[PDB]
Amino acid sequence: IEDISAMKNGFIVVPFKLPDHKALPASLHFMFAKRHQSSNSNESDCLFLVNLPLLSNIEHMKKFVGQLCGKYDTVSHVEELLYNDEFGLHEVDLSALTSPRNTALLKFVDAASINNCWNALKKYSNLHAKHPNELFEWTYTTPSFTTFVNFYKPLDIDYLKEDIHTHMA
Amino acid sequence: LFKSNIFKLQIDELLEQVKLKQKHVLKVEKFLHKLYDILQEIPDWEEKSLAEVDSFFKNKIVSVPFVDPKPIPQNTNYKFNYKKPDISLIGSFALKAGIYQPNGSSIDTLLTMPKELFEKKDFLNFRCLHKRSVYLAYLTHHLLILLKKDKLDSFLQLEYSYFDNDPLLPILRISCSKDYNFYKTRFSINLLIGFPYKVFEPKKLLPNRNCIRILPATPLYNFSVLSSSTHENYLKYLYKTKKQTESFVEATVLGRLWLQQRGFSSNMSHSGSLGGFGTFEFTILMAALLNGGGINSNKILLHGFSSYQLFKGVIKYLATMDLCHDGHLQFHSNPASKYIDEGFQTPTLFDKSTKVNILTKMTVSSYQILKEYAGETLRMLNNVVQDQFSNIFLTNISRFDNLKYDLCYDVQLPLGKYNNLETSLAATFGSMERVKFITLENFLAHKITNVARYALGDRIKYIQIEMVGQKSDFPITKRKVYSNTGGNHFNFDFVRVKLIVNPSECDKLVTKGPAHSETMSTEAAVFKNFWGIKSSLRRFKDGSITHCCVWSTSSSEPIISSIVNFALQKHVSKKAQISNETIKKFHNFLPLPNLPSSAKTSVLNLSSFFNLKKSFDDLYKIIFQMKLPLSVKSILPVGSAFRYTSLCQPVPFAYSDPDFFQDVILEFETSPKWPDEITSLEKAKTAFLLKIQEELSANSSTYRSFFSRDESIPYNLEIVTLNILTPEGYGFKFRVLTERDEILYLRAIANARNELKPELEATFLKFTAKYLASVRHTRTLENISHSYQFYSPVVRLFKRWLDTHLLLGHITDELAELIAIKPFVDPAPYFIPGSLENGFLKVLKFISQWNWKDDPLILDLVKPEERLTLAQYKGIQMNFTNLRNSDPNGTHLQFFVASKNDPSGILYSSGIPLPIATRLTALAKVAVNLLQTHGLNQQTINLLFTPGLKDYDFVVDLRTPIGLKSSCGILSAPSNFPENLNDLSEKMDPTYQLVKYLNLKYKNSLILSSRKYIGVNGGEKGDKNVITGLIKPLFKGAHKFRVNLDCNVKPVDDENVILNKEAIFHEIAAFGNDMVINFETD
Repeated sequence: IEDISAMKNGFIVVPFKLPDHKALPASLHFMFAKRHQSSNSNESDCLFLVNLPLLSNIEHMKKFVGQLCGKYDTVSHVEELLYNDEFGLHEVDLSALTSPRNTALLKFVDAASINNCWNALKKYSNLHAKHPNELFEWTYTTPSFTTFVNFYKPLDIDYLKEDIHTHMA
Repeated sequence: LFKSNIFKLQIDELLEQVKLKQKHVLKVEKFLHKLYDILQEIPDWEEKSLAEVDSFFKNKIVSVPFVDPKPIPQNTNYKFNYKKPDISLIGSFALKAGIYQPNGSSIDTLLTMPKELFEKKDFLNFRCLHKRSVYLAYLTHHLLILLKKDKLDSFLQLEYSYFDNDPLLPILRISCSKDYNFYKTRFSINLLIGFPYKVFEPKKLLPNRNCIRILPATPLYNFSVLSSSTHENYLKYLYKTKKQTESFVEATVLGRLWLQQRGFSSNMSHSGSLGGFGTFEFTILMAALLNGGGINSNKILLHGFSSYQLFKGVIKYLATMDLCHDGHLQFHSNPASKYIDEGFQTPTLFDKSTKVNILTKMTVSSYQILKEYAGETLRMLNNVVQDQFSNIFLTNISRFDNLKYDLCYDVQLPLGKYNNLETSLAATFGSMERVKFITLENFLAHKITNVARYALGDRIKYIQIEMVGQKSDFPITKRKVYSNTGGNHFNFDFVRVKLIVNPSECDKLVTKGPAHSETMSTEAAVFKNFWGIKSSLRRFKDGSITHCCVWSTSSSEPIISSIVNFALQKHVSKKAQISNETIKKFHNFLPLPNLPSSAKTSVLNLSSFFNLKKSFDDLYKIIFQMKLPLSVKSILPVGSAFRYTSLCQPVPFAYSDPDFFQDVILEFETSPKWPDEITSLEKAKTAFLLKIQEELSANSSTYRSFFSRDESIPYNLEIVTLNILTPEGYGFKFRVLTERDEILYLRAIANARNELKPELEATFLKFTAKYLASVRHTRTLENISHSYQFYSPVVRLFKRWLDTHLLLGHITDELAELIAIKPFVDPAPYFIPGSLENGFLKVLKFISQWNWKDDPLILDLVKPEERLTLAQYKGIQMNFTNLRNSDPNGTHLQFFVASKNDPSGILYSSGIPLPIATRLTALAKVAVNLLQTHGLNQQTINLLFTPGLKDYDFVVDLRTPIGLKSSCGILSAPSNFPENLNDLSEKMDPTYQLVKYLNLKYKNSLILSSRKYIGVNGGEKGDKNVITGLIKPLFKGAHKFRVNLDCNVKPVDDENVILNKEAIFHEIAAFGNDMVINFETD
């Protein structure tokens, strides 16, 4: 359990405690992360992560790096969370053909921040066996009774009409 | 030649399935050698009177089974004795027609009576029948002394019985209980006693002549009198008729196979049952068919023909040549058959040489009921596509009263004793009424069938008053069949009324009658008496005048459910209570729609659905003639309200139901200037609907407007649905269509590689069933329901029985409606579906034995006598055998539901998981097995809508913020929308999109199924649901190090990863945190 901090292919694990629930009875939600290797331009200082947390977004990777910034006395920032298709709505592009699942890409602004945050990532990976109470909990987003019917509500025609006029022009 | 030869291979092998061995007939005929020897020492005693007969038998073991009326010494002048009779063979074993049956049968060992023991006046005053009731107990008195002396009575028993379930001839039965051991053959020996051949005058014993002089015509009393003499001469006809036809016994075996399937045999039908014409009369009709049959004695069946020709032609003669109200059949055993075109208001098969009616055993209630199955079975011999041998006899049609009939009610008959019937029933029952129908089991059997005939009339297809609990056996040391059951002294516990209703007249409120005049006419005299205060003067729509009665409509019972209690109240029994508690609670499982006269709306009342079709037609009326840059050519909806497939009936202003907006697919003119990009395709067609919205916003202020994107297409996120709600309160989801939709889909398949070709093909099926094949099924959905509107009453509730058991989340409504429409186009071997109870019980048994691997679904979208041909339906069979190469057990292709329009089989049933389909059949296996084992009761009737949600690693109980049952149009309401139309979605089902994201992210590790109609499936509040979820089998074992496992898993070691349920339970919990109430974790 706690003795597996570094995998076989090198993926640094992220053990994090789950939040308490009214319908539940220290539960954990496990992620894997390692430095992605590619010669892409905008994918420099980016880490390909495996099995990100529930309802994670760009504010989830800045808050997690924020507690990572307070932990190991480091200073760093995140740029953007790339290709975070948790629902798979961009998993297939049907516009192209007519003309890595459950994984994410957390990109940093610079390699000076990304090397230090990955250095703290292996340091926070050792908290599984050394101090399991020091494992940072995942404050996941919770859908309210208002935003649940927000997909069922009608869209703003001020954004739909002017863009479809731009789609025709 | 393929209709005969493939039937002959299905006939020759099926006769080998029931192949009676010669070993079973060996010890059965050798035990008869011990019966013929022991009877040959049965001596004759002296002649004595009627008074001396009761003196010798009251202190003895044997007792006389005297039928009603018993003999009296004040009217008995003649004598009585026993004699050495001439025993002989008759029936199936004399014509070599017997076969192996598990339930057993009776061997008719006939004993001919001595001719000198009967006087010339033996036919009248029940004289010779008083000899037969005395001599049968006397022969049982002598044989039981002889069989005990041979020590065979340890496993042999003697008791009383009646021949052909007719009480006018007392007889004994010999059997074997668990050298002469016939207990391995299970054949029973019926010690039948018959009189000598025309020992009484056969001309004086015709149907129109009477033998109870104290007269009226005694057709049934002379039937038991005259046919007692024809046991030898008519059997001598079928003895030689077996030698003239090579397949006389083989076709009468298939005649015995077909007649046993529907409850027809040699048992009597005048006593309140179905029967009177079975294996005895069909082999007699096969003798008349192989000796002529025309109207001028021309040929009807051939002598040298095989079993494929003699079996089909006789039942077609039983269907097309009437014998009940239009004509009669003639026969002569002593010379062709020539059908008489005059009827006698009953079945009458004339034996011209023997003067007896061979069809006298069947009443008018049982005569026409076999003819509706005869034309059904003869049509199966006319079909050139489907296999019809299993559809005839190998499928039992007589199992359940709710299966072969539309409704059966328990009307208890607490009639008491016979002398108290002056206050029990309204009818006057004396000796003259009991002259021909002397048995009391038969007297109320046709009377209540005639009293219901004025009650229902043309509202049904037949009449069947069934005597439940009536047997045919009695003890030989007892008098007859006596019982204290049901608080009465009749030969039954009670009676049940069964009929197959025609839906075009079964719920008619205006009970029609004859025309009025200046004086009360004779035709108007009977209808005025039958209704009384219920009969009043009511005019017609076009100006006609007649006496009619208005009935009361209800959402739980039909119009005949009151008249079955009404007509049984007046002239049957004042204390009898008729009730149908099975189909009463069955209609309560459907959604009760919020409209006026909702409880006053019968199941046939479909005016609320077509009234929603008026508003959409008024909605399309502003759309069709409107000028845009591109003109419109097609304005059609493919929604479930116009196809009668919505689970909720269409009520106005109903925002909470999932089938509120009936889907619309519309088309413009043929255009090459459409863009050839998928994102640009829906960008252009929404602009023509934007000006069409701008034409609806300008001068059409009665109808509202809003936009929404339809995410039901995978990988298509540019589509837009136009939501227009009219002033009455009905909304439509309007989507355009052109020739570029299937162009972009098929170009996406061929351009993509071998990796991603499958998902863009299933998403092309999402564009096929919603745009390409949407209107094609919607055209035949409203069309063929005009032959059976009970499919629209059943398939709306069959999904409502499926939505209650967490099955709606994985299957579409079209494949659910085509499942319940299989017993509409192919109702064999049952009757036509005509009720919600008949429609649900037909789907309950058919989905039980629906093996998805061996036999696929090919249902013809054709009305009553458009279907695929023999070459086309065999092409539909080619889709099953090739798909089962790489999907043989139904794990990748289970439900192959095909028709004439979509013979691929996987239109609405592709991409669904196999494990939910395994429980979909298991919920069809356990629900139908509970009906036959524990009976059918309202404890079990609502239990089919009661799911336990077991075998669950996940079970989530939740409750929504606003109960939306009244908002969806369900009357346990909807009157207007808000000022802004965006706030109308605040009263929708929040678990619909909460479970939509559940199957979206966690598909590879969780199997998410849930309810989409929370308003009817919530109980009182209309917002409660439950979701059953199971883990995958591949993610149940340890999975090695990979990237694309797509499973929310944790670390189990340095080498393997496993899906930890702790984060898996919280992931669906942290999403629905506001709906978080309960979650079961195992």
